[PDB]
Amino acid sequence: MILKLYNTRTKDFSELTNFENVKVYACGPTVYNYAHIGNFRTYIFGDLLIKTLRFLGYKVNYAMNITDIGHLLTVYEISEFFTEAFFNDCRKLNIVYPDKVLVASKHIPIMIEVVKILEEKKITYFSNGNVYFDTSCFKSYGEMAGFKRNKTDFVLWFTNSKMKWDSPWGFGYPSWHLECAAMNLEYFKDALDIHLGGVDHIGVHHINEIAIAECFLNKKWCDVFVHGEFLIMDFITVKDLEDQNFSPLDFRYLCLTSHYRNQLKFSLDNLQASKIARENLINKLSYFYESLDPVDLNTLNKDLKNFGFSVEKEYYDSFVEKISFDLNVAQGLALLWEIIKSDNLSFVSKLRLAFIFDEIMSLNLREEILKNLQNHDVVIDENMKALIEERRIAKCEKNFKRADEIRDFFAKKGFVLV
Ligand SMILES: Nc1ncnc2c1ncn2[C@@H]1O[C@H](COP(=O)(O)O)[C@@H](O)[C@H]1O
Ligand SMILES: [Zn+2]
Repeated sequence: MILKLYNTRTKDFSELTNFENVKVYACGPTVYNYAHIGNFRTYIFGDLLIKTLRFLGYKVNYAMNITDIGHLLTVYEISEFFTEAFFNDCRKLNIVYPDKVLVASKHIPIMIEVVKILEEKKITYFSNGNVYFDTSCFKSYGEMAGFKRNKTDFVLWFTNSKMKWDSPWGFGYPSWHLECAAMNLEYFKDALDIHLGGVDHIGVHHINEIAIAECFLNKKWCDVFVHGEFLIMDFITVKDLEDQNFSPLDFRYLCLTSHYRNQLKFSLDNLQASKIARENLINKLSYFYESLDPVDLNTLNKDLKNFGFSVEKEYYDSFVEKISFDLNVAQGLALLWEIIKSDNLSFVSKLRLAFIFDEIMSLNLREEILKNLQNHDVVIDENMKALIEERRIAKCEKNFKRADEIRDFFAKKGFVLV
């Protein structure tokens, strides 16, 4: 199945036919303070996307920059501290770690080498202490969106008389536009496939990257640009959300029930609905899982997408169809709830689909079911009294394999045997 996504460059869905090696760049955070949940809506978006490509069978190499420069103790200690915390918040929200993290301060050579090239193509100029890119040397500029020579000219390199680097234009630092563009060009070379960000990058930052890269390359760069819509509040960090007694994954759930091209109206009340819906999901799945016999239970340890019933495959394909049309994970979730409540599926089938959909949803369902069950009370009914005999016998016949298999059945339901 081919992923179809909404491409801002062309205002229609682009088809993604190249399964062998798709390259994805996402603008990363500023690292001068904790990121807020608005930033994480967008990172959950990148996550949903890479996870969907992978789920659909694409091999993805995904890169993210970290801007650790000087917004517009050691500056490095600070940005190092808020770098670890960002990725710590990421782990709390089950956001896949990029395959490559490109740190602006570690890639100044390529940035300088891209300016050198642009200057030799007569595209640049120096004014008021800065090297500017001259956008009129470039008829196409900004078609994706709609002391300077032109309003929309942009800085490439900042200089000053007194974090700083030497250059052919003097000591200075790059603009954020040149960091994103140059780093892509070094890491992915002439060949980005999908470039992500928030909608606010449409009208300045992304078109600026494009200008840099396509003038450098002297050709088409990066066919697909995908943008996520804003999270709107009446800004909040994850700590704030933990401190008000929410769980990170509650915000995750909330991000899941809304397509990436919609604005998300955030509130405590909608976060609360998400917390309850996520809580019921886990409780319902826990009842299903508690109720299993050894043969059904072993089946979920195994190859999940090896379906035992056509009706599972049906729901799997209905799922694929949904996510493959433009990252519609919200309809995926909707589908899981149809599945949970369904009377044409056994308990074991519902869990299989849960565990498969969770490869995208990333709610820790498996491990949330084990935690939920470890908190109910012990009730030894007959079917349990008998596995123990089966076990006490097997441990006497000295068939420790069977004994350990029984043991490992109780453990997966949260029981220990002493
Ligand atoms: N309220 C918001 N909702 C969704 N994404 C946002 C919001 N604010 C910032 N972003 C995105 O978060 C990423 C980094 O944000 P910043 O570090 O503030 O530049 C960018 O991709 C932004 O477009
Ligand atoms: Zn960027």
